[PDB]
Amino acid sequence: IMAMTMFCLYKFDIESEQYKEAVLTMIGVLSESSDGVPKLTVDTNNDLRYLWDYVTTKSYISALNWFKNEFFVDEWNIADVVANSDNNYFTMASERDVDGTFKLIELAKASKESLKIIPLGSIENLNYAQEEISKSKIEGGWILLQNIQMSLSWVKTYLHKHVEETKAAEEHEKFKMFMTCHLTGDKLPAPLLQRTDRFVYEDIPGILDTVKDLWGSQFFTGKISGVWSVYCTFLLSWFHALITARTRLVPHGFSKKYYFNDCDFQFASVYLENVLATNSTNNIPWAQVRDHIATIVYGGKIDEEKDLEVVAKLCAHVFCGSDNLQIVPGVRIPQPLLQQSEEEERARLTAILSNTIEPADSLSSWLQLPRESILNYERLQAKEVASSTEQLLQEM
Amino acid sequence: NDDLLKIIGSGKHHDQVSKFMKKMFGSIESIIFLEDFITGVRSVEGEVLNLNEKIELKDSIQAQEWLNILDTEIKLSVFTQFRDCLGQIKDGTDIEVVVSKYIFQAILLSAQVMWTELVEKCLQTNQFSKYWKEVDMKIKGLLDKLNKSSDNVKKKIEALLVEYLHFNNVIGQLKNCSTKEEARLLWAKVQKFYQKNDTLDDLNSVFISQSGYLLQYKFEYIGIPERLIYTPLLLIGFATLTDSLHQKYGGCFFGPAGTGKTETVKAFGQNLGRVVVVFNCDDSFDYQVLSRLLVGITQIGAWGCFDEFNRLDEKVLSAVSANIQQIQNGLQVGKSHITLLEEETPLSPHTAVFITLNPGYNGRSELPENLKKSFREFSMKSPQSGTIAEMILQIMGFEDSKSLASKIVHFLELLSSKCSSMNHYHFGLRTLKGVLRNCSPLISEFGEGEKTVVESLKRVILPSLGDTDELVFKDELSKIFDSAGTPLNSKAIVQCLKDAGQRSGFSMSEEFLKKCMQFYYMQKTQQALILVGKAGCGKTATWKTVIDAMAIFDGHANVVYVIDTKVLTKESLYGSMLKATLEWRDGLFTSILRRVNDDITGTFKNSRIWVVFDSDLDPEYVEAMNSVLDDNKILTLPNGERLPIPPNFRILFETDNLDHTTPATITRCGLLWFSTDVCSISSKIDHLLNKSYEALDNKLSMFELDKLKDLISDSFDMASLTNIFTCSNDLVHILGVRTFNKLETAVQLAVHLISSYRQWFQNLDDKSLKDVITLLIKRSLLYALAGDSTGESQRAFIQTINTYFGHDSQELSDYSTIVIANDKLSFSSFCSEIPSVSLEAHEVMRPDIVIPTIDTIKHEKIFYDLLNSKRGIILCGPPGSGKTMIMNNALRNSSLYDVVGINFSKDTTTEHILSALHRHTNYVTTSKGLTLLPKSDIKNLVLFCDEINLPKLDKYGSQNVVLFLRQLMEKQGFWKTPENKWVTIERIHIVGACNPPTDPGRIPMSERFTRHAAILYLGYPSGKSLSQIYEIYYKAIFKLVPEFRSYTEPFARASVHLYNECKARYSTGLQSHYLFSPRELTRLVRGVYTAINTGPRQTLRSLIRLWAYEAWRIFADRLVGVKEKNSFEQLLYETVDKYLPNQDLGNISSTSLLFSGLLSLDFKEVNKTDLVNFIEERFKTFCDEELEVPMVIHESMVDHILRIDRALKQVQGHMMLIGASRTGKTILTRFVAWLNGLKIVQPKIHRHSNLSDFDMILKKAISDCSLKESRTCLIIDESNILETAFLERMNTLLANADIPDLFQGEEYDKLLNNLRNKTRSLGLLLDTEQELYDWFVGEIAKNLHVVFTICDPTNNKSSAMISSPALFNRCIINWMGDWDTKTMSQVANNMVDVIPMEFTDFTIRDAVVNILIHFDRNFYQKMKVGVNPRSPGYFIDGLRALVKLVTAKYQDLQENQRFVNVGLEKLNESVKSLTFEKERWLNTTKQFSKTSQELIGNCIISSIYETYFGHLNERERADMLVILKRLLGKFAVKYDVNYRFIDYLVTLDEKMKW
Ligand SMILES: Nc1ncnc2c1ncn2[C@@H]1O[C@H](COP(=O)(O)OP(=O)(O)OP(=O)(O)O)[C@@H](O)[C@H]1O
Ligand SMILES: [Mg+2]
Repeated sequence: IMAMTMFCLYKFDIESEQYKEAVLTMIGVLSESSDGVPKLTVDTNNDLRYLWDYVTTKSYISALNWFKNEFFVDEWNIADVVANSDNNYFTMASERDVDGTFKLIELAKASKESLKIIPLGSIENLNYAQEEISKSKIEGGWILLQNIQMSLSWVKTYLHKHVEETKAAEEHEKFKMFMTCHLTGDKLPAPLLQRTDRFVYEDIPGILDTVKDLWGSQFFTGKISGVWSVYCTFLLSWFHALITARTRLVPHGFSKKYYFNDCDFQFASVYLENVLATNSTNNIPWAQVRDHIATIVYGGKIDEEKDLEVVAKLCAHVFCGSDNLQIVPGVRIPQPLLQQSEEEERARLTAILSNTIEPADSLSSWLQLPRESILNYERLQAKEVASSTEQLLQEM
Repeated sequence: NDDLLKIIGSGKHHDQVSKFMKKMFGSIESIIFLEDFITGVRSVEGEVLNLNEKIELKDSIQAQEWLNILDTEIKLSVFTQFRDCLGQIKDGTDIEVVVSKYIFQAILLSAQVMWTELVEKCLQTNQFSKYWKEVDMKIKGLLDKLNKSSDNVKKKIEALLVEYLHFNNVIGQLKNCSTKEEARLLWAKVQKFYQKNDTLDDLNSVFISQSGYLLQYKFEYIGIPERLIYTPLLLIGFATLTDSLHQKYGGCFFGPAGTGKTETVKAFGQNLGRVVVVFNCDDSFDYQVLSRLLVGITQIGAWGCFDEFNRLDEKVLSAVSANIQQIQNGLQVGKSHITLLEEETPLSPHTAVFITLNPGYNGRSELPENLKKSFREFSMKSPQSGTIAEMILQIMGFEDSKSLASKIVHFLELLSSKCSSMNHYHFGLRTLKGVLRNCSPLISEFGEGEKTVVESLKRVILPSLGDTDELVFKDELSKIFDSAGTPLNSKAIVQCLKDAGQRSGFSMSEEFLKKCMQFYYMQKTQQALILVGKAGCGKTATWKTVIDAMAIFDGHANVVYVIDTKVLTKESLYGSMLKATLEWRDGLFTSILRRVNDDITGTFKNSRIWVVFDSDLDPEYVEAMNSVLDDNKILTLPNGERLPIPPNFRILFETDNLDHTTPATITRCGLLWFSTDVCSISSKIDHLLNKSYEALDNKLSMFELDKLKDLISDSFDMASLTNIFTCSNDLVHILGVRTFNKLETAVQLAVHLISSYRQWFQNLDDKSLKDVITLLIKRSLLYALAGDSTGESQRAFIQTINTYFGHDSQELSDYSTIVIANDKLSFSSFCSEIPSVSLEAHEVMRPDIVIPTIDTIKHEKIFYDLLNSKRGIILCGPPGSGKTMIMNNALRNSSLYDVVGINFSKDTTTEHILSALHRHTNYVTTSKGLTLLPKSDIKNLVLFCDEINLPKLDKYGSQNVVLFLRQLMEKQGFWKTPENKWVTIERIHIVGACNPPTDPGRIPMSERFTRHAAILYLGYPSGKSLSQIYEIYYKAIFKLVPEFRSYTEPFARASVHLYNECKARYSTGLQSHYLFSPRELTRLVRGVYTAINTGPRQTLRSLIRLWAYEAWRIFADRLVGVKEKNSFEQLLYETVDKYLPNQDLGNISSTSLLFSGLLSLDFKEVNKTDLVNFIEERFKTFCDEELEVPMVIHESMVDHILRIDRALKQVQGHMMLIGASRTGKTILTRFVAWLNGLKIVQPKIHRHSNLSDFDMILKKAISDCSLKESRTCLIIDESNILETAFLERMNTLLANADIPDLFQGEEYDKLLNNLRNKTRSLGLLLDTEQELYDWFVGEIAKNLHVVFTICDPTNNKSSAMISSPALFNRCIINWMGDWDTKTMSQVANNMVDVIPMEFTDFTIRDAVVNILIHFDRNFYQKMKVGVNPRSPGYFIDGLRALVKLVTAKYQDLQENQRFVNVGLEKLNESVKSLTFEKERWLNTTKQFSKTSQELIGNCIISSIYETYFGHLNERERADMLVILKRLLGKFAVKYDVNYRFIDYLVTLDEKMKW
């Protein structure tokens, strides 16, 4: 929105009047205000002639990013921003789908180390927290305050005064405090917010990448279950990464934004350990595995009947499957071999991830929803950016 | 603490602990002893549990010690009763045997364990059918046992039935499975109750499996609770709860209210032998108590449910939510001890927290963030009904329960898709539970077959359907299932219904029989009945007919109580409690029940009691009775009690709409929708006639009666009238009422008009007789259909009547009348004869003066005729149309009726009506009607309710004051608000005037009230009658100037011309207050008289100017701006030239004609020079004597002083001044009031002022005006009106001249006493109570004078002032909205009168003032937006800044010029080498003249910065400065080009300090 706006804020004063109505009749096409073909002159404008080519090719995401490239700016990486920034405080909000907690780990590792993750949980965590805060500034270590919004009542009393009083934090050793927020969620005090630097973690992982990230930790748990189980834990890895991928695509996709957690995976895997623990190793237990995953574990938060069918139809494909599953078009998962090596099978199932590379059309090929729905969605988020910019121009 | 102390204290007794157990256990109510020994405990349900070991007690034993043993033994005792029982059933024992000896909790668990065991093996063998019948038989066996059982064990069987149905249902489902895998899937979803045949610790022996997860049954007593029917949905909820608990997480379900989320958590507990503690959150619930209970739950290891957690207050919610985290975080980790409420308390791992989340207006609620990773949220949904339906059918006596449940649901579901979407239609399960509930008595009549279901569908669903949907029901009912041909109770009721209606007057039509049948069948089943329909549908007729037919058929009498629901308050009706003394008095609804319940002294047992609510029904009132509408059938008091209602006592609701009521309220009651009127137009008439004839029998001989009823029948036939009523619709009706309800108006009139001429029907010609009849009937028919019509339409309809009636029959004329002789019986038809009026000068304005017109007589006759009928009248029409006078003069004349005037305001109460009646009415306690309320004198009384469409309506939208009148009109008696008894009003009439409700201020009236009124729309007259009427007005006042008696007509024609033109030129399209009527004319004519009656003998040039003055004050003072104001100047000129052609007139503008009685003893035109000087000498005096404030007396102000003066002189003097701000409107008012010798009262309001404060301010000012003869002038500013009511009080003080409320009850009696004292002191005793009050009010009207000062009429609160009718009509609106350029210059000049200045280029003073005006004109023109709300203020303060700044700068310029002159004398004394440069210092000396040139214009800029700039932007200031500098450039004033506001007024010492 700020791209398209600032582009028109510059070029309307700088370029021709014929330029003005041409680009505006284009921004009108991206929005549902109007549809037209702009005024066309041989060699008259070439950058503008290149833009309409994006809009006429029904390619929406491309035409929206056009205005970003036209700024000719290095779009600053949270690291660069932090490095430039000259304050010991930062609040980075983000959507509930992701958390930049793990981005901060690699940000600290690559420069200055000193990573300290601090959950604000109960009295103990806030109480330990306030102790680790006063000591880290003297030490100069980095600190993170995970999900403050929940512990907020405390913020207005202890943190609001504490951060305000600490003008000696400038005097104190190189130290940097970070706080994670959620944009959809409890509203932070404005005065504390204005004092502290702000970032939005907008970095969304691909399906395959999230599968690899789910499966990655799973080896840390040890070994307590069958070799066969690791196959079901692999199945769930794909499943969870497939519904999370669907969560963002709405309305086309899911009816509302639903949030699914690492808690949802945990409650699902717990049920899986339990079904394999209470049944024989025969594959056929599969029937009530789907029902319980699709209606209690994940279908719990779902309230709309439309969407409850979608979670079920995902379980239909991810869980029931004899000999070959074929989660995605390219990748087939075969059921455990007779050799029954549990160490081999981990490595085999990791290898199947390393073999595949996520296609261009992933959201339509992998999430079995149609291509025409994805375009419908691309069109709508285009319309939202284009609208809000026109609104902004006329307001000033 | 307090309860606990009672237990430690009550130890001696022991038995007194049983009270407190109910709390600390939840299941049990009281404990059983053998005194030394505890034999057992009994539950809140009534079930008796006996322990294994009776616990021994001694006196010196502690409660804590003995009770702790009981908790342990109570659980053990349940295991014992469980194993004992389980073992029995295992040994092939019929369940009917077991029930009689084992507690429910035990038997339930035993069933579950054996069931589970028996089905577990049955999955392997697939022997389902063998086990199924087996189970099915136990079900039937239990059912028949129940019918013959003791109420206590009746609970136990029913509770078990819920379970056995579950058993068989699951087995049947299992029989049906395609394969064995299918069966193992279904079985996994179910709650399977296992026992360990392995092990010790028996309390821990029973466990429960579901979805693979296990959960140990704790052995707590549950008693015998109401067990929820098992649904798939219920199991899924159980399954989510078990899935959360298994992983040590909290259970949480969100969803819409009525989805049973807490009931689930209660049940999920029970299934596992746990009594869940439910916290109803935010029912004004303390945090301190909850914090205690949370510690107890973590110690005792119980389950807590937060019932509607969402509803907590943010401070509480934070605190609670944080605590809950401790518990759930303690569990997930498993910490042995956790800290909460800042103390170390231990945590049982059996503990769980459950949260139910009702949705807000915004959405389905959420858990606080911290709780999100501690709980598991789930979505409760209403149960798909089919499953509930089947079980319910199973319990009653099934037949085929599966087919009915599928079929009923399909049909209900089908109706929903196939009927119209109508508001009150509910085809939700609530509805099928109701069909099913209604089914049980029905089964008794017929069968446990579909046919009984079919009938119950049409018993419930059909009475609420409307004609289109009524077939859809019938079409799809037969489409889904066909049952039978013939109905029971078909003949017997029907002849009892026909016989009741023949007696009542009614006609048994298709529909009237139908809705009578629908009703009869419903009272049977339903105890609360609703009747919904249009006003005049037939409801009162339906129920009054059916109820009457039941006393014929049963032999049971009825006792009906018809109460208007919304006339009385919730406190007047249910029971009102007083906050401090807590004194409880009965009410109305509750007090009539105490006759039946508390003391059935006479016969109530064999009687049927019906309490009818005739008024509109709303949530607040039904919610206060919802418990009677519930399955409870008991009344719950606000404080003190529950009163149970018998089966005789039925509550009916007749109303016109439902919009307000909740779907929950409908579905508890039986709803009877009246799609259309029960009865035919004709049939209505028929009944109406006969109803009218019965009244006459009491006052007319049978011979007379027999003959007159014969006449009516042969004169009017239905065939003719049918077209007449049809044509009635093709007509524009003011105050619209439907044809059908207008009928009573015809027949009641018609019969009275014929009973009028009864004597002349003895000897008159039989052909001629018919002509008298037909004429009357054609007349009465006209006003009843077209009376509320334009009359332009009446005339048109008159021909329409004539058309459709027989051609030969006496035709109707506009003014057609029947006439008989003064001294001899005669007969002839003549119309329009008028008595001729001559009135003296003094008579001219009087609240009771009528100059009769062809039309005044026409209306006054019809108006009087309707009252003879005694039908209520609504005179609807424009303001000044004469609706009040026509009503008043027709009755001020006759001996029969006596009028009583009530004015209604936006918020008037039903008590004000009563208090106004009490003044002219006397209650008599005659045993004939019990209490009655006739008039205080023998002959008939008429309430005149003026502005009847003014009182406002409940937020629901229901005006009670109107419903009260409706009560009086229809019921003829009302219920006493405090004393609670029926008083039947005798011989009292209701008449009302209202404005068209298309007019602003006006409220739409309920058809249920206007149905009992005859409506006559009276409009404005002619423009040629108006000319004629005011001729007679001028004729009367020109008795005082007989030399111009020939001038009355062109004055009357001119006045009317001026009126017609003002009304045309200045409309409500330009300004809202531009509203003219013949009241203006009357204002003008009287305004003219008062000038004459107190003026010098008059020349023709005088009188036209006298007339012109009043013309200005009446028509043009209200005019805004100048384009319109000048338009009137030209109009006034145009009118005199057209009607009074003279060359003797002068300047007719208001500024040039100034008339006053301040200078002369006689009201005369005064000299401008003579007046200004007179004001000047009196203002100094007023300035000296009163508050010291100096001002400039200017041309506008003199004109305005006279305007206020005239206002404050007239009997009723109300002027509202519209002056922007600082115009001086408040100061002039104080002045002119002081000249007139008025006490100036100004309400001392403030932010923390109550209505009571203002009430006091008002009351005093009123009491002083009458009982002290004070003569006060009340100045009310727009700021003083803090609420709606404050302005309403001001209205009551102008529409009437008293505020009723201030003096009521005892304070009425004290006023009344004091009134008699002063009246006699003055020397007049007044015969009656009415004679007294009218002195009081009249005294106020002439001594209290209200002036309003509103600044921005654009403001919505100040708009409401001008809007208010009371204020608009009785105030003189006056406009001062802006200072004109001339008045600005006048004021500017006198402020810069002080002359520091010296000669400049070009006048110097003249230039300065012209700049400031041109700056103020440019400031508001550039900066301010919006249309002319704001005016000269900064201008005054900008001039005041300049004066202070020039004086400060010129005295400092002359001070520095004196500092260089003193240095000039000192250097000349000395004269060496450098000092002659110092002498040269004439550059500075030369410089001074240039410095002084610019200081006047520099002060201009500095003053403008201080005043105009303070609130302007960086750029806004700079830009105005340029416009100021270029204004300084046009005018020959010099300014500094390099000028800086900071450096010019800030000093470096101060700039540093800041
Ligand atoms: N069968 C009938 N024959 C003749 N007239 C009838 C018949 N039924 C009803 N009426 C007329 O209609 C009127 C019915 O009164 P009712 O109070 O039922 O109307 P309503 O719809 O309840 O009005 P509201 O809603 O304002 O109470 C009666 O006065 C009567 O004149
Ligand atoms: Mg009625």
